[PDB]
Amino acid sequence: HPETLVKVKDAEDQLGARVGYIELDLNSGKILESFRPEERFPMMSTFKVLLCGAVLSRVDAGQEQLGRRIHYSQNDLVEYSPVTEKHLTDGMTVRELCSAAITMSDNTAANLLLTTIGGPKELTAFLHNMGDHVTRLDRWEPELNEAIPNDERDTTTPAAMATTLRKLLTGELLTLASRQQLIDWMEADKVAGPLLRSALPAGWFIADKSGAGERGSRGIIAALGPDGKPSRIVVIYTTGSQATMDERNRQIAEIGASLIKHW
Ligand SMILES: *[B]([O])([O])[C][N]C(=O)/C(=N\OC([C])([C])C([O])=O)C1=[C]SC([N])=N1
Ligand SMILES: [K+]
Ligand SMILES: [K+]
Ligand SMILES: [K+]
Ligand SMILES: [K+]
Repeated sequence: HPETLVKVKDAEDQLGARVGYIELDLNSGKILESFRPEERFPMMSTFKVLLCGAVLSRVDAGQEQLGRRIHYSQNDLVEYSPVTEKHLTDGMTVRELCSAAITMSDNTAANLLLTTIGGPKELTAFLHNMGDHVTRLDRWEPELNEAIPNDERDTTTPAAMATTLRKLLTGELLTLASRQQLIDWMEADKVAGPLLRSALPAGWFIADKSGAGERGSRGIIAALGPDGKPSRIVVIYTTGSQATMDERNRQIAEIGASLIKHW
């Protein structure tokens, strides 16, 4: 609704930085509303959903097992590893690592998972091969969050990300049981509460993944809808703001309040 765009563009004004926004119909793929939808933004941790998509694609292909155990150690740990730092002695399974990566945004979990598929370059190849000729991962944690102005490394566009998320969650790309496991990880959350979830009515479904990086970068990808069933995808990104985390969070939550009101 154009009234939601009143709020999106106000966010860009208030944050002093670009905002990108997409609302898509999940079933049809229709673009319901957008703003800077084909401009690049840093993915930040929103890539972790894509990553676990690529992992699940390998599982489906008999190239990976969700129960396979990976052993790691102190030196592997990178900044912000709230789950993996607890499991050095006895390791974690691939499903446990995707759970940690998506539900907690654990950064070491993401690196461990990235290693399984061949690194960033292979995530990019996976994306290209599913018809996303835009999104690219180039680096590992921590550097992929650096959000350098004009850098295309580690970026997506709102439109590409929304399209790709629709494919992963609902297309023949993954088997049913696996696309369900991807959305189930996304339904769990300990870190995106201040974002769309804070605006979500009782009884509604959401499956999401947030991101935060350098230079004010912040974002979220989500599938949401009423009565326990998702029916739209929303993607919001911003980069370049000098605002506080709370200020960026609130702008995203206010975009969410608006898109709910005008649903
Ligand atoms: B992902 O974008 O969710 C991973 N995020 C990070 O590594 C960053 N922040 O994460 C915490 C520590 C949870 C936070 O307080 O937002 C991060 C990377 S670079 C930067 N300035 N913040
Ligand atoms: K429109
Ligand atoms: K170990
Ligand atoms: K221990
Ligand atoms: K989530």
